[PDB]
Amino acid sequence: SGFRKMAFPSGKVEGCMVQVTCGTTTLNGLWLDDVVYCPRHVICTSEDMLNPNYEDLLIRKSNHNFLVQAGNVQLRVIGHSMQNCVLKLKVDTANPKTPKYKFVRIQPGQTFSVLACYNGSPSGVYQCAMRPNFTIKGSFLNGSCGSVGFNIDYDCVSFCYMHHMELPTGVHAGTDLEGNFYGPFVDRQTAQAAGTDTTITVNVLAWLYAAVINGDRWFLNRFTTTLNDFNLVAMKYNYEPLTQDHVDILGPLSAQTGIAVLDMCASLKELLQNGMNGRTILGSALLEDEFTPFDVVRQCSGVTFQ
Amino acid sequence: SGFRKMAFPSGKVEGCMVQVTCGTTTLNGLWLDDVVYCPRHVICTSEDMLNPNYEDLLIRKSNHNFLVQAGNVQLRVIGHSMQNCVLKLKVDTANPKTPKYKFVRIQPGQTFSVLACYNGSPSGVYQCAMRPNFTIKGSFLNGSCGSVGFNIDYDCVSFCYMHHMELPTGVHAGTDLEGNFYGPFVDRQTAQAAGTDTTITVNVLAWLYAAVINGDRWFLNRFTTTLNDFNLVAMKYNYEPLTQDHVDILGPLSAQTGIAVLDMCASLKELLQNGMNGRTILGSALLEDEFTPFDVVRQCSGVTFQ
Ligand SMILES: *C(=N)[C@H](C[C@@H]1CCNC1=O)NC(=O)[C@H](CC1CCCCC1)NC(=O)[C@@H](NC(=O)OCc1ccccc1)[C@@H](C)OC(C)(C)C
Ligand SMILES: *C(=N)[C@H](C[C@@H]1CCNC1=O)NC(=O)[C@H](CC1CCCCC1)NC(=O)[C@@H](NC(=O)OCc1ccccc1)[C@@H](C)OC(C)(C)C
Repeated sequence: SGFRKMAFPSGKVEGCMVQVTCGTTTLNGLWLDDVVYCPRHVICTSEDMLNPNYEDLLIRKSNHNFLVQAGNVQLRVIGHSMQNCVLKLKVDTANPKTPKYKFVRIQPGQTFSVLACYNGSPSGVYQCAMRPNFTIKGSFLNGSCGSVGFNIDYDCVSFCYMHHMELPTGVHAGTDLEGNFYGPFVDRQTAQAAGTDTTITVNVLAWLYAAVINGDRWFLNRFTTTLNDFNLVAMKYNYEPLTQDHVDILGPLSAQTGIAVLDMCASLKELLQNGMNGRTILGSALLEDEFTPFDVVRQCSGVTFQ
Repeated sequence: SGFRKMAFPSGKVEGCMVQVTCGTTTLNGLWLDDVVYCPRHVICTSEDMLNPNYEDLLIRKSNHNFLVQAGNVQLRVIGHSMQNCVLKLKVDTANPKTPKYKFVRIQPGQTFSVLACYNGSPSGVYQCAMRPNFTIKGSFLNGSCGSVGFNIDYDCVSFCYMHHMELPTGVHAGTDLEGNFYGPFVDRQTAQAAGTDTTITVNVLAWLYAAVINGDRWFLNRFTTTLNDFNLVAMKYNYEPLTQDHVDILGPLSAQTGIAVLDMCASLKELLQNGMNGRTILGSALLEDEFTPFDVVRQCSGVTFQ
């Protein structure tokens, strides 16, 4: 028993991190087979950031302008290309530590582990969710760009996030590994802001199921609710609407605990209406929304990875 | 910016995990050089657990009774010995992925990352503290024994914890890597209980410094307090006493923020007296005590590891 913010083991990704240096800018890159992926604003200078035209900027670069360091080893760039907001540097050496991997673009609400890096060197790993406003509440300092977010399924690494920028409220924006930003953000230093966020309802419900699996039942009640009446209360508290698809996904957790999904909804409704009244759930005094139904089942049942 | 429960990258430890099978019992072991470390209750059977005499039990075992699996590879045991509550299986092959490492026994209050494993396969990584009552609030299911807790300093892995048992309140007990339990617990299935826990004062203060580094100042006040008067209020709220050593350790964080340690204490005093009044600190509605002063500096300044 117990329940923790659990990240995936990071070793398969650690063996892919490298340093990419161009001009006066150093950041991280991801080395898979003979290609190194990194944010295209590495080719920007301190005066290009305002409204850069990356196509102009890139046609002006030579291969030898890109300095790629993998440990104590320099890789030579033999080609480059831009795909949306990511730069792809072809190098003459295939990374022998390349895991099995996919690139996937995730939906708001899904979670992933972030391996935070500086100068191609991993610093720490933590669990994140893509927020409904397509930011992530990360932990990132200067030089962290090019750090990736990821999931693992058995032996396959599904990369879903590369870090690009911090927004004025201290939250973070980035792209999938094909260079498409999550959300309306763009990689130029112009006024942008996160947009109003909401709480991921389906995830709060899964975490309440986790609490029941772990012995916390104080928040349950005998009541039930309809989906309509639940969603009417959720809107008032700035919660994402719950759909029938969400209900269906919460099926396995419902059947294992014996608490119908709509009954757990009735319970969350009273938690929103009455607060927690100085009590905690799974060590939290807040309703936690960064565990998906899959995260709960994974941790409360013990799925491993090779 | 941002602040997260950050674990160390786990790859150096992933390459050391193996499966150890003896009779009807499977658990995890730690393979460093030509030795595999694992909990000695692997040699117990379902009827030995009540009051086992491990010396009796072990002299009755042969090397070929221990089945050690490293991936798709069986290792042959060529010797065994018991050191306190850990079993050391000498195998004929040195682990080529052995990182630089130390074994260290930590003090209550120190934090570490846990790589949770089943059947020698890593499942997830998360950050823990050793609680003042020498338990850890882990996340552990059947088969998780032999999972280790660890810190990393540049390139060196300091192993500090191996998992052995869960206690009736759902918290966890284990040993250092030389087999000495943290706390008064023993590895026999007899009535044991955690003992009264306290909040790690020095860590709460460090986390309040983290919040100031990240832009939260709403909890500060103009007041100050003496150490004596602070400790008188801490005892009342079941907080560990703060010593001058603690004050000294909080020096760097004091100097970087410009908030004297005793002023931050005055702030924590009013937080304990008045609660947080529906506000949050670093996304938490509770006073968080599982970050050390070192954790804060590491994450708010970006220390990496090779
Ligand atoms: C990458 N290594 C770096 C990571 C940042 C640094 C601190 N935390 C992080 O996550 N990324 C940047 O520093 C990045 C440089 C790029 C961004 C794209 C365009 C080319 C330069 N800059 C930022 O993240 C800045 N954010 C930003 O410009 O957002 C748009 C904006 C501009 C003006 C006013 C409001 C919003 C950060 C560093 O700047 C602030 C917002 C002050 C943190
Ligand atoms: C290892 N793989 C396993 C990990 C546990 C399982 C669930 N979560 C975990 O962390 N360890 C055990 O299952 C372990 C077996 C050993 C323990 C030492 C002696 C030889 C057998 N057992 C336990 O962790 C049990 N705890 C326990 O016995 O504590 C002492 C006790 C005994 C009776 C009454 C109160 C306290 C667990 C599995 O049992 C309970 C407490 C019911 C969870």
